[PDB]
Amino acid sequence: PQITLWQRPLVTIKIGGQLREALLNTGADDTVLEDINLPGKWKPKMIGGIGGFIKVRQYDQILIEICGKKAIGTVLVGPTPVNIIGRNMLTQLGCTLNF
Amino acid sequence: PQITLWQRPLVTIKIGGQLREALLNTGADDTVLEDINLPGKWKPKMIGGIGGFIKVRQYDQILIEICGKKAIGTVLVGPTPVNIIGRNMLTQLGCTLNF
Amino acid sequence: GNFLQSRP
Repeated sequence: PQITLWQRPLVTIKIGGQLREALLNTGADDTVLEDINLPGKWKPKMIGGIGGFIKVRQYDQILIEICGKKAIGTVLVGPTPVNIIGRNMLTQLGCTLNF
Repeated sequence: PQITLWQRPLVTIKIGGQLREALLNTGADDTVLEDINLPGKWKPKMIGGIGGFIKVRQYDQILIEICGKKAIGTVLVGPTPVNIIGRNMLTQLGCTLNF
Repeated sequence: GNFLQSRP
């Protein structure tokens, strides 16, 4: 779908059986979620933004489903104020900016 | 222009005679710039992101030329790691997400 | 390099 930007661009995503909402964030390199819980091993990793750094869990090869379109890849889990779909996932949804 | 999200969506902005680069950021409500010097009155405001909160200078009714198309609106000036074009400006550029 | 930005 084409989406305008007068409203925060929130999509419903299905990740590990859990349903969540998340912002499509062109200003994010990675995908970061707060209120989720994933199984298996993870590597420690640190990311940053406006205000500095949060320490997160890096899970690899995680299936996510957004607007019922599937994508797989790195999902980060940590203290982010709101759920965020980053570019590593957006490229996979063939998502573009038009202006 | 249409643009893919395989590389950071950086654009060239002209703001107050100064040329800067900024990230087209659908994950941002507002427009924030660091390396910049605007003249005149401003009100303090606090904004937050993934790693918390920063105090910035809120300038109203500022003219930006972003990719040579013009917008006017609120620009924020403060310690942000990277200059971002938020949705208040992006909706002025008739900017959309497409997937 | 994840620049979420809201104003609360």
